[PDB]
Amino acid sequence: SLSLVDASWELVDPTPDLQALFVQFNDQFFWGQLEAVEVKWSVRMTLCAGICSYEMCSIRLSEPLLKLRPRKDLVETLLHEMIHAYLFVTNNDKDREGHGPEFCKHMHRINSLTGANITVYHTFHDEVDEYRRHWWRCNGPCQHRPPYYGYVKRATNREPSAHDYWWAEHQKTCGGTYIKIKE
Ligand SMILES: [Zn+2]
Ligand SMILES: [Zn+2]
Repeated sequence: SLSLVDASWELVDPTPDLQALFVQFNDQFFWGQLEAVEVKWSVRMTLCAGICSYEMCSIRLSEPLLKLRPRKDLVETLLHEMIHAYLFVTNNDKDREGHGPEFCKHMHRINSLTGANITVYHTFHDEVDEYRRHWWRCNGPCQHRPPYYGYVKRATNREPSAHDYWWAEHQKTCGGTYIKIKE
């Protein structure tokens, strides 16, 4: 009934309709509460498959990473990001960890309803991600700025600094602090 899993789940969708999926999912899984959330494709984002940004809440999905993947990857990424958005909109985003019990409650619930496999972790380009595993996010306004949306992801444990050639502009236009979120 709310089941998402059929033969096509495993297959690429030539013509995904992101706005339609968002409207469907808001209705079917989030009690209509994500009406004011903006979801868009990003054509240059490659650092992440999906992100959120918070003022109003915005979701972006990577066209380069998702357009030719099976439709389960678009859907599971979108639902993952919508759970973050829901915790934001409902002022329930106070868990210490990125994906704490509150995230995981919705993940389990929607997986149960749909047969899907939303996860706390990413399920594609395993080797790229495995090595490029040190992640920071700026807690400043560049979070809304494409194509990085505040993220830095490195294969070594070296935090952003003045010896990055992109630093001066960042400090001048944004000025936020990079917070380490993954190792
Ligand atoms: Zn997440
Ligand atoms: Zn910044």
